[PDB]
Amino acid sequence: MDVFMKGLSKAKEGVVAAAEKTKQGVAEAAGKTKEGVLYVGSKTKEGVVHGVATVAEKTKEQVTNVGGAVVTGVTAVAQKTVEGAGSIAAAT
Amino acid sequence: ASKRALVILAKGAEEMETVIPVDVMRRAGIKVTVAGLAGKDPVQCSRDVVICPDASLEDAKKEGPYDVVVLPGGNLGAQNLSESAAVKEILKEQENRKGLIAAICAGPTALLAHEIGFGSKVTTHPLAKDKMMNGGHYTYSENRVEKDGLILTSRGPGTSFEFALAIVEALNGKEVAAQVKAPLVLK
Amino acid sequence: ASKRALVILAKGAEEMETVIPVDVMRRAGIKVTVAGLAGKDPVQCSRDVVICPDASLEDAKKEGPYDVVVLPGGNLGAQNLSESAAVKEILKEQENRKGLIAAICAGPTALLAHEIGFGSKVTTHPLAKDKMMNGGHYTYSENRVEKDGLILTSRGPGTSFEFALAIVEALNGKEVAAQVKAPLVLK
Amino acid sequence: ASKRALVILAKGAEEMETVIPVDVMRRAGIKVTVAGLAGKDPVQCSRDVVICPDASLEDAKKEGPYDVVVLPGGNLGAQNLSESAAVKEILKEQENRKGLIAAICAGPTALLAHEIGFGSKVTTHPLAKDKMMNGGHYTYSENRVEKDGLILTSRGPGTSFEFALAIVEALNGKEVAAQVKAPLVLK
Amino acid sequence: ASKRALVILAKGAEEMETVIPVDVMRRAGIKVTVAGLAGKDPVQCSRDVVICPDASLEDAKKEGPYDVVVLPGGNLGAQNLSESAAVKEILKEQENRKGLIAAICAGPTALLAHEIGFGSKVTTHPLAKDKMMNGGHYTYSENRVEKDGLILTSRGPGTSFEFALAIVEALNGKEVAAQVKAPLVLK
Amino acid sequence: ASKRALVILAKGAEEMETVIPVDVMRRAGIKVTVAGLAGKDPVQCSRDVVICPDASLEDAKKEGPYDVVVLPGGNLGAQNLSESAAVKEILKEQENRKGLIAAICAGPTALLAHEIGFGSKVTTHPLAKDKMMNGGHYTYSENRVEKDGLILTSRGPGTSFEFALAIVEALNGKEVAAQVKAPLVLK
Amino acid sequence: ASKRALVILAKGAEEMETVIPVDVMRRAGIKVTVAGLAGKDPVQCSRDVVICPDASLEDAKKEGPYDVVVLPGGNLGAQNLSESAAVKEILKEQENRKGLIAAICAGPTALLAHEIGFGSKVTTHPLAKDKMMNGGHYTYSENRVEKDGLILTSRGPGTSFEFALAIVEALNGKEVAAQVKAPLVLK
Repeated sequence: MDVFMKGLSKAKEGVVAAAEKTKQGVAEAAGKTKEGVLYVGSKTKEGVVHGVATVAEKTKEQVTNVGGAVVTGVTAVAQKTVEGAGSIAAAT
Repeated sequence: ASKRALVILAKGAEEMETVIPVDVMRRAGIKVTVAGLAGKDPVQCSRDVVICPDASLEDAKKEGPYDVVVLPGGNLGAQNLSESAAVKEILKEQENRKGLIAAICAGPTALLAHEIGFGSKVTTHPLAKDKMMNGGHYTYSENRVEKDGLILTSRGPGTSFEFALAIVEALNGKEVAAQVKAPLVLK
Repeated sequence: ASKRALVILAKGAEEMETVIPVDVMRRAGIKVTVAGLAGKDPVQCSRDVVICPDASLEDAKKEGPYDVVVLPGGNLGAQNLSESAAVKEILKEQENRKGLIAAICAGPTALLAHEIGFGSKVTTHPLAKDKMMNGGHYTYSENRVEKDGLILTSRGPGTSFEFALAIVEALNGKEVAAQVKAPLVLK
Repeated sequence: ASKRALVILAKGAEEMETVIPVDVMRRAGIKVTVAGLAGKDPVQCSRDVVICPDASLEDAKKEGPYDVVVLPGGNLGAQNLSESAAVKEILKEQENRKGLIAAICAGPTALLAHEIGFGSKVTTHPLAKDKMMNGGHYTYSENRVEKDGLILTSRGPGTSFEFALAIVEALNGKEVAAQVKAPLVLK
Repeated sequence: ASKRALVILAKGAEEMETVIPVDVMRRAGIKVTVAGLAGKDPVQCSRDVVICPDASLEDAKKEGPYDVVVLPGGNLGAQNLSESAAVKEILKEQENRKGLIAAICAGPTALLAHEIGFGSKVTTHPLAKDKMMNGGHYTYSENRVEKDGLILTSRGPGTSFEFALAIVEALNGKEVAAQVKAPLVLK
Repeated sequence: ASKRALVILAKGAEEMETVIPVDVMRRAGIKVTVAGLAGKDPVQCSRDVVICPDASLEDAKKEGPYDVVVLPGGNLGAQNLSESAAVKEILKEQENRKGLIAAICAGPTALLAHEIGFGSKVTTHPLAKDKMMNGGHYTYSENRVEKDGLILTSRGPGTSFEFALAIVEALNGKEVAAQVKAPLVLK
Repeated sequence: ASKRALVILAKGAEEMETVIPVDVMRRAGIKVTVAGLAGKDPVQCSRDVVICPDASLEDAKKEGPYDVVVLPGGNLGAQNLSESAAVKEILKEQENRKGLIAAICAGPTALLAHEIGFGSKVTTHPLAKDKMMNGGHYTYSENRVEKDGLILTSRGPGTSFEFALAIVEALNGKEVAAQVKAPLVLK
């Protein structure tokens, strides 16, 4: 309710909640090595000028369904920029 | 604190579409319950692989809720899911609590049977398109994996890994999925 | 008159590398026997999928010979195969009768343990190369599937379909393999 | 409601696989309609036995639904069933209404042709296994009679009585089947 | 030059005991004539299977002699054979020329009616024993198939294949019978 | 002749997860060597308890082999074990010679670091699950103590007694473990 | 301003009953001084764990008073505490200032030796009951932890965590104890 402590209690659980995220992060991107010092027929220098230019298929097709969900942040903001307009009856 | 998955295993289920997601999800640190639709009894799958559930769906339901409900395919498997009042209850409630529902191959047809996620973009096995599109309650997709909100669908045994990793990504994030993927030697 | 496959299922076996070949081979019209290494008891796999074998290896052996002997992987699974005198006997005799031996992931390491197919070009999981190449009794390959005579090897869960279809092709010919492949919705 | 059976009789049908089920089912108090695939005309069977159908399939269809649709075998008979759009429609609709479909010898191959009961455990004549398993749309069984849900299959002239009695049991229950069996002097 | 069989088809004949021998014998390369007792007209059998004879008995008789005369059973069928003077003539003449006579189920009762093969070991349907043994003109046998010289008898629909194969053996030898038997999928 | 245990003590080790197993094992008649990772110098533990090792790891290694290698936890302790080439060598060789490896709390993470016992069912401290499951090289367990072949794991200070007694049981048998347990006044 | 604890560490002390309370109390934010009864020298415990005290009891005493004085057990440890004039002085003065005294296992026997807290309800190790109850200067309790005013006692290695957490609760309150306890994974 207090202007931002609504999001300064909810953020505390992108800190309770989204904690278990980069915790994995650290927890899990530290052993590249393991199979590193090993050799796999999955990279032969067309899985670079190909095996790189096809991880577009899954990363490409996030934003059909995040058509809205990186734009529903272009939903909820400039209606505080109308708690700007009604406020410069007051502010100024 | 682990994410949790319920995999509903019916007689005639495609065993590859069952085992691949269970395995892959377990690799991701998901607590998976393989729940036997008609009890704790061993389940004969489409190609006679016999899988012992962790419990009955009855009992598994009591330990819920789950972050994802997974429907394997197989013609008979999917028919069995489609006929179950218990499954209907679980899917309705999962949709309600804004939980993920993932279905592969013929699996999505159970969504239709229980009036789940109407209006969603879906894929199915090519063979199952006809049945799924009966009534025009979905838009059809040719993508190997389709995710439209909390409805995640996929096409067949050959898309099982992609399906499973999409679930991992949904529950545990991109980085975890990538980690799990690495040693699978996928193409 | 059907071709026949023996799949040796040990505790700690990778369940994807077990189930995919069994299923795929059954789709090809192969009579598959899933034989429990230590008997008819249900087998706990690497990710806790519990599979009921069709019989004990003891009993399966008596109904042989088989057109292929299939070794799934999994670190513990492969260790268990590697330690079994029964497995040694079966592989020796299969090599002798000029029958196919197929091993995936860590599976090939059992070949090394039982001194099977020395001099062969082989692949394994990247992680298992070290173990396999101990003694220099093979030449190593990076191919997803490797076939050198009657020794057929593959790399991991992600190559399971390719491995299985290579076995189908070896037993039943290209046309059968293609038929079976089509509805799998592989990439 | 006596139970009702439709037997679809095509040119080149195996006459023993036609007559045995018709007779046995009639003994069970089933109302059987022998329907000529291409009309009311007398039908020359595989070994030149000439059978007069009770009516055309056209007319028989109008008097439906039937509790079972029976497909006799014979290579040419089965080919004829496989090529008929009318048969396709009848089987699709029977599968839909959750009615029994029973096929013997080469008969099951018509199921494949019309994309009926995919994923089902089936048997066929040994000679017809190859054709039936083309595409891996079934799991194959060596049992003399196989019943998986609403798909009932059998192997040949020599399994005809068992096939027929399995249909009786499915429609009319065990006790009726036993009654009918007794005076047949079976082994 | 083919061996030849006459099958006498009367109204009320058991259609399975008619069709099985005709079919099986034709598989053996026997030239079979299905002769309608009262002409070329279609014959309504015991369970309303309607079979078109190849010719009238009149005409068939003219093309004789035959290596075997076959009497199907059925209570009414056998009664009809029993009352026919033409049948009497044919059986008398066949017995005379030392040709084979084969009768199944109620069929043997026509032997009694026409005073054929008195003193022979015979079997019949259990139900027909009393009628057959009237006068003590035979010794009774419980064997599924009985052959005493040129008098071959059998018991019922369920012994039809064995009866037919015994005829094949008598006419064409064991090797031919075995060949014909193989694809019948008998137990 | 006594069984022998090596306990590897690194700076930042949890002192309770060090002392409890050493004490309990010594009560069981195991000869325990507390080996300082970076020499004979006193080791400051996680809560500033300072433990004097019996010797350097260098020297302890020379007196091997040991029936068990024990890895205490503590975040920094486990990090230190994870970074040691000497530890890698010891674990590789222990796994090789089919010796027991036991790790508690964060301790198991060193197994991951040195690619030890991949495919094993393991437990860890809840906090350390993420790190341990990085790559899906294990199956995770919620049991207080987990033993999968020669890989024995446990969860934290509060499971230390159970962990230690499981090692005793593994080395010395059930009866010895029970004897040692009795006076510990565990519930 | 933090609460403060003195842990008196004697030769022959049970190292688990020493380390567990020190560690647990430090987790609670208590300033713990591990004071060597016989000086600053490293102390050999009952199972040869060698612990370096933070200082001599001499020096620790100069920094007093403490909110709790903790007596670990071990039969020889407790004997050593029982024989020390310095310990007597410390306990007398602690009892006087109405400070907490906590003793575990054989530890309480030092209370008896120095005539501390007579009339108190106490527990000890079962083995130490005899010695403690010599003279009937206490009432005996079977509870795992006993607190009677400023005399807190406990039974053995197996009650060490409960003992330590009871001290935390006494000094720092319930909420702190709960915070500390949670990650200990107690039973």
